[PDB]
Amino acid sequence: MREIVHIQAGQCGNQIGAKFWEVISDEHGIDPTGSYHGDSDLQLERINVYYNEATGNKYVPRAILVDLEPGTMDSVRSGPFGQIFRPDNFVFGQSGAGNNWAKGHYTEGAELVDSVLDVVRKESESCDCLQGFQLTHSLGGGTGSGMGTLLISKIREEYPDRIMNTFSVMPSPKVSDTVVEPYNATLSVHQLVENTDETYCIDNEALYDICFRTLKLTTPTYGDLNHLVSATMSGVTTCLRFPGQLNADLRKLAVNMVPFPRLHFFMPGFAPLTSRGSLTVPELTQQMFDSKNMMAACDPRHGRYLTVAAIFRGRMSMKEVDEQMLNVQNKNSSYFVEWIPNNVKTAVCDIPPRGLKMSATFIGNSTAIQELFKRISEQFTAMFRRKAFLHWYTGEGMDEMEFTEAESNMNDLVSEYQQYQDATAD
Amino acid sequence: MRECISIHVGQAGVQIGNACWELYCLEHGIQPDGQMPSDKTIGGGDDSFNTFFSETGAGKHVPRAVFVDLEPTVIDEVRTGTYRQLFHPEQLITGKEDAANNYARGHYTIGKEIIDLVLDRIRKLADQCTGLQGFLVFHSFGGGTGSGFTSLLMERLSVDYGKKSKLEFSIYPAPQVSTAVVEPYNSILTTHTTLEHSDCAFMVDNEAIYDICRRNLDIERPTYTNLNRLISQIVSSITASLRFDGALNVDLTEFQTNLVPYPRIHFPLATYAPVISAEKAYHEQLSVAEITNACFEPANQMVKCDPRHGKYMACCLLYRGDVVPKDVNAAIATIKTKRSIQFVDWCPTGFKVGINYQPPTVVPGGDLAKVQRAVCMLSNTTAIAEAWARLDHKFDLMYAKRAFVHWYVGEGMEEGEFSEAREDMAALEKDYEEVG
Amino acid sequence: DLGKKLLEAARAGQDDEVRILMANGADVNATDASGLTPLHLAATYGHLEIVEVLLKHGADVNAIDIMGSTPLHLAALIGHLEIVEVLLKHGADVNAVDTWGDTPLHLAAIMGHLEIVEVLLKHGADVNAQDKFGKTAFDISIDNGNEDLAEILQK
Ligand SMILES: Nc1nc2c(ncn2[C@@H]2O[C@H](COP(=O)(O)OP(=O)(O)OP(=O)(O)O)[C@@H](O)[C@H]2O)c(=O)[nH]1
Ligand SMILES: Nc1nc2c(ncn2[C@@H]2O[C@H](COP(=O)(O)OP(=O)(O)OP(=O)(O)O)[C@@H](O)[C@H]2O)c(=O)[nH]1
Ligand SMILES: CCc1cc(/N=N\c2ccc(C)c(O)c2)cc(CC)c1OC
Ligand SMILES: [Ca+2]
Ligand SMILES: [Mg+2]
Ligand SMILES: [Mg+2]
Repeated sequence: MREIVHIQAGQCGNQIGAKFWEVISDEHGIDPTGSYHGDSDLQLERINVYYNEATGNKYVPRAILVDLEPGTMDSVRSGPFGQIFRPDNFVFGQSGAGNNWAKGHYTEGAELVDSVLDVVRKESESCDCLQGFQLTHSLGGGTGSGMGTLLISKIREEYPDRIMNTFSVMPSPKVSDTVVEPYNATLSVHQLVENTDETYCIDNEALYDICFRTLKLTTPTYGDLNHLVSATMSGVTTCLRFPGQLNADLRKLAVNMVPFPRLHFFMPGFAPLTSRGSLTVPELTQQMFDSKNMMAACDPRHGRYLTVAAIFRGRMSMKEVDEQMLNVQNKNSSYFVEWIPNNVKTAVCDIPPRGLKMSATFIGNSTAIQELFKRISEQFTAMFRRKAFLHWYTGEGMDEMEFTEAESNMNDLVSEYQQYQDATAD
Repeated sequence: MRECISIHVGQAGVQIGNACWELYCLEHGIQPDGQMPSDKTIGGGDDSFNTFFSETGAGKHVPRAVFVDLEPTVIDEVRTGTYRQLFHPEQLITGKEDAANNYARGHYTIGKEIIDLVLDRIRKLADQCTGLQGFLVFHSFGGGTGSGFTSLLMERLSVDYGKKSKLEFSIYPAPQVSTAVVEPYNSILTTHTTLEHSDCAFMVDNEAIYDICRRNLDIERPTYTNLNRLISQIVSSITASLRFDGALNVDLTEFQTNLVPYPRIHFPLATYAPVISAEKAYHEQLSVAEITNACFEPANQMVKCDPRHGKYMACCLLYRGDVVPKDVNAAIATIKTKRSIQFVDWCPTGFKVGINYQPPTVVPGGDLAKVQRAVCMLSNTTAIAEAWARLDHKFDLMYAKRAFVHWYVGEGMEEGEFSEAREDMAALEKDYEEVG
Repeated sequence: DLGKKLLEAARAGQDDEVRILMANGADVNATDASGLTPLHLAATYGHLEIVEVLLKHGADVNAIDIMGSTPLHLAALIGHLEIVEVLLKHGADVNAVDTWGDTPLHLAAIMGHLEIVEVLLKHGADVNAQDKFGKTAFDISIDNGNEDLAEILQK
């Protein structure tokens, strides 16, 4: 368990993927040219997880960049760390998917997928012990959604014993008011249930609400939303990248977080929430569990926690952490399933992220995430009942029954969450 | 002399093994490079410490020890640490991919990739022995390697060494220091599959060691190093009879004779006293009676349980230091007039006593004060069943919902082995209730 | 038969071809197999000019397909605000109910078309209208935690 191969697909996937690499590069001392420029050897012990070390002592992201639209390309390279990526790892088509899952999964994307896997093979063969894969993408579009799930399928076929991990951005009318996004998202969730081991649900509805209502940003931009995504992505990968008491890896996270194969959709949270330019251990702890701090638009107090992983970053009393985490478990013991004993695990890292001296990251497998899938299901159903814009999909070869199967599978997922929400030890 | 081979499996096994062999070397006067001046027989010998150390011709004394892990991080520290020159380099064995807290990976899939190399390296050590008595196996219950690979290893050792004794030092999980939610599963799985292949197993409850470090040693948040140094002092007290002269537990077979009346109920409870903080170097030196009485206080136990709710079937007291036999006998006489100490009606009610007159050793960097006399009591009490019950209950809560079971079924294990292991634990508990 | 051609021209946004077909006598209120009219299809695909021309030449603003969907239902679902306003000015039934019990307000609420929600309310949308599962537009807002929508619905 060492190398993670990173894939970013579509506009959203490449956008939040680029910000991810900017953040962890800073945390690890890698500058935009690939040279190390830090002041601590802890920044380098586990650097091989995300970086290939080239000749010249130059560190290069093990990152593959994919999009059916060439436009996203020039945007990445012109970015701050745009030149740090392996130029050969850009695999970009000519015609976008037009927000059409079917074009991404079956036509445009299928023509380009073989070229993408050629690059995944190369990266994978250059690993000592490949942990698995980490994909960033949105579910509301056509490339990240349609071709992203196609890529997940092919990769699971070639590397069946490796962990598949995704950061999946869910659509919201509050951000992109394009009405086919529930189609694209339901068709993808259908794919993620079967082919991923762990999925971080990053909800644009939650990201907007945080910026708008909590941070008082009157008109959130994608940069505002992505500032919260990059912080969440850095927090949840901290223990893969920094050496701690635990030799954490993707499989150990999946084994202890996923009690049932299909329920692998995690609700991430982060404290403190901050704007792009701007705290005690008990404050950190209560905020971490606060619904206001969740990156999925669901209330955890409307469900039950199956498993929880917390990550504290900064210089702070580990014992104070231990006593706050125990406190939150006993006062609110009704929200943690009693049939999974000791289902909350804590880790503390000494290195905090940029701009903050103390921070806490939350990763919950809560039954409350069914509120997210229900919201998408209701929008899917409202559109599907009136058959709006379906020829765009069947015109690319899909069957109407592919829509009913996806909707049926997503509603089954909801029912499974509700089943374990009401289950008792008795 | 008759050789003993120690085997350390997984992180907990390896790290505790480091602490133990550090202590052993100090106790025997061996330097981190293997040199031992007090040895006059250079090139080999039949001294009592030769049970645990082979001897090269250059004065090098080499542990009869093997360290195994499915990931290299932990063992890599042994290879680059103070004792990088002490052990057989080929007896530090690492894979590249660990068991991911999954018994099935450690036993069926990942573990199968390295098992034959481990056995061939063990046979190498065994071949340098003139009279191998058996093996001491160190491992955690909750880890995927400690649980699954240990069970696979013990199975293969039984077939390849049918006549040799096998002793276990097993780390029983505690939520305070726990790493995985599935540790109850792994603990019951390894216990079921190892029961028939182990002759005597000393469980170490991490919670009990945790509490001792906090209460006795005034350590706010104990680390693994704190726990392991305290555990090593208890292991050393249990294995001292094998490495020194003495009349009690002089070989592995006698451990069963004195502590294990029946094969399946082979889980003795260890109690150690006195545990005193090194910051109190000018403590009142406790008498034999005082340290003997402390072995019946639950606070000094290595497994959390109430021996007053149970019955004793065997009791062995192992003293170290300035201990006069007559004072031991007087202290035992007192104990026998305590009605909280109840023996079963079919065992000799007496106590077995060994005394090593060398004062206990404390490691530099340790948290224990040096003392003039210490004692480790090894008893087989039905109260240890309470620790199995705690594990069985956590197991039952999760298995009732089949939580996490797919992780095991997907790594080469049948779902029925869960119920088979749980029923075996059910039978073990009735075994204890019947003697009680 | 110019009916099918007008249905396709309205769906595709071919304004000039819509004018021609109505000059040659095309049925402005022609229906496809599911009961959708040219006005339904133009309102779904956002063709305002075709919506206005159809309404000025005898289109039934409140025509229903086999599922009870009116043009306003679809414009509110897809989120075509100006078409919503034009349909209302020409007499669209703001509280039309389809076979699922849904009103235009239900659909704009589900899809998060907040400006259209406001317009429908200003024109007498029934906040107490229940769908087949008993939910009003406000229940949908409360159930999905859409605080912005719930605020609008409580004006
Ligand atoms: N948080 C966040 N969401 C984004 C970003 N860019 C796009 N999205 C969301 O992603 C969804 C649309 O998918 P895209 O990624 O833009 O589309 P695509 O994957 O490139 O495929 P095409 O539509 O064919 O271009 C909508 O829900 C957007 O709100 C971004 O930078 N940050
Ligand atoms: N006393 C003590 N317990 C430890 C130590 N290291 C780990 N543990 C305990 O062992 C259990 C975890 O098992 P490990 O030994 O760490 O795992 P492993 O054997 O390497 O197997 P993997 O799953 O492959 O990592 C937990 O209950 C830990 O608290 C240690 O150094 N001392
Ligand atoms: C980098 C991935 C990662 C892996 C971990 N491995 N094991 C865990 C996880 C959860 C629980 C409930 C458990 O018992 C063990 C733990 C953490 C944080 C504690 C982690 O960071 C998100
Ligand atoms: Ca000698
Ligand atoms: Mg795009
Ligand atoms: Mg390990």
